[PDB]
Amino acid sequence: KVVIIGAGFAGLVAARELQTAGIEYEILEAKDRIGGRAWTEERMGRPLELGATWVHWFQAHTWTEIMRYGQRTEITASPSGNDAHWVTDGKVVKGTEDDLDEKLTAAMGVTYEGSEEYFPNPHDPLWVLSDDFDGPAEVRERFLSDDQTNAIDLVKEAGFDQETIDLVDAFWCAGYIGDPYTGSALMAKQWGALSDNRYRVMEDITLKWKLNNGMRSLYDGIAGDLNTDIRLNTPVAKVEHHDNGATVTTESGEVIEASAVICTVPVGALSNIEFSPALPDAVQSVIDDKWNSQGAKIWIKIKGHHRFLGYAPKPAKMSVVRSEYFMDDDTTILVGFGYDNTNIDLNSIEDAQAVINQWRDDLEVVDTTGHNWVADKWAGQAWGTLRKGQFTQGWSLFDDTDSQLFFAGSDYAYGWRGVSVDGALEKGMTTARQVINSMR
Ligand SMILES: Cc1cc2nc3c(=O)[nH]c(=O)nc-3n(C[C@H](O)[C@H](O)[C@H](O)COP(=O)(O)OP(=O)(O)OC[C@H]3O[C@@H](n4cnc5c(N)ncnc54)[C@H](O)[C@@H]3O)c2cc1C
Repeated sequence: KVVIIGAGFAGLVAARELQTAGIEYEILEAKDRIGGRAWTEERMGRPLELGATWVHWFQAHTWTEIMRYGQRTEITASPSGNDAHWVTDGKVVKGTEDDLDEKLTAAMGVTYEGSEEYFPNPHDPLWVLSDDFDGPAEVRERFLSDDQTNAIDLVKEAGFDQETIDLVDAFWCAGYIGDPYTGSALMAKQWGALSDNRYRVMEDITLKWKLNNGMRSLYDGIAGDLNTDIRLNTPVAKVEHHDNGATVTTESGEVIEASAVICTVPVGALSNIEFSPALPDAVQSVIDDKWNSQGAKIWIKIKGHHRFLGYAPKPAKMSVVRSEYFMDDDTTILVGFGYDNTNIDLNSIEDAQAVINQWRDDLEVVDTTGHNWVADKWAGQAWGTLRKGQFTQGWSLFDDTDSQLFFAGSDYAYGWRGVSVDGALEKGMTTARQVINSMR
């Protein structure tokens, strides 16, 4: 009787949790596929992750699923020791990957500042604003101020030179997958807290280990455990929600009565659903503003075998580009992240060549691909990232729902929020527990 909207990782893991508890459920998915913003598909001659790629054993929820579904040894590190190139004052500088990582590491020290005072338990991000907070008032003041400051201004104010500013600009265009200047620095500080406050750990967690058999090995694994068939091609159009239950109406007009609704539709796509009663004003403000998630991910194929890393600041088409696969026909597939989905066509060879031309004039693009999640009606965003003010008055507001409508998804997680499948698996599971505990 529990209706789960969406067959991404949050909805799939919530269904499995309800199944463990003996609670009847149904998953309604708009697309003709499961996985959501995780999507492994053959393109350009090999399986490519069009969304979600990297994992780590320090991500508890993701790692448990890797172990459950047989993928313990089926991980491979992305290429390292690349020849690095970065754009700073309109010019290309060359160096080793170590040289670049050394500059980023120094900048991260200032970027993380305060994380040890804010996040002693990095899974209690709002402890500073709780009644259990016992530190000095200046820590709470700085915490609130940091929600209104972007991560680049922290580096500027610390006196780093233009080269380092341009490097962190590029870095956070990728990390905020959007304009980093509108973002909340508290997001970066919590990533530090979850990464033992070390840049190398943060990159090991978010940008190193890939699944040989893809995210699909995990999402197909969860779906394979479910005893109730997923209803594909069944978009939800309306959710009526009250203290005792809910009523869901699909696009086709079908009415489904529910004891509770677990809604995993991300903010970028919530406007497709009519909520009755209307969602609270503070939650609607977040939906209207969005998340800071307007960027895009590309896969580019070039001739030859090239160990390449490139960084470029806003407003570049792509801000971080790295070699990922060396193919058997003397080509290299590279991944790229850019701040602005509308400034690049992910499937245009000319735009992909323009990306590579940001750093070199001697590399030739032969193929390119990607899926523009921001222009996907059922997503409307890449991974969720925080605008100024959204660390303290954003993601946590979706819990302030008195009715039997529950919001679950990576974007509302306490831990690796938005950026990681770990957050979807966390919040899908704990939202199922909210439903279970209420019924018990
Ligand atoms: C480009 C990109 C790269 C990423 N890389 C990584 C990475 O390297 N590592 C990592 O850990 N994470 C990564 N992620 C993040 C990861 O993909 C997400 O955190 C996670 O997949 C989100 O899961 P979810 O279940 O919360 O939401 P979703 O996956 O968005 O699931 C929501 C589901 O609801 C469906 N839906 C939407 N509207 C409706 C409707 N009206 N009715 C019915 N169904 C509907 C959608 O089709 C979708 O299937 C990346 C994300 C992106 C966008």
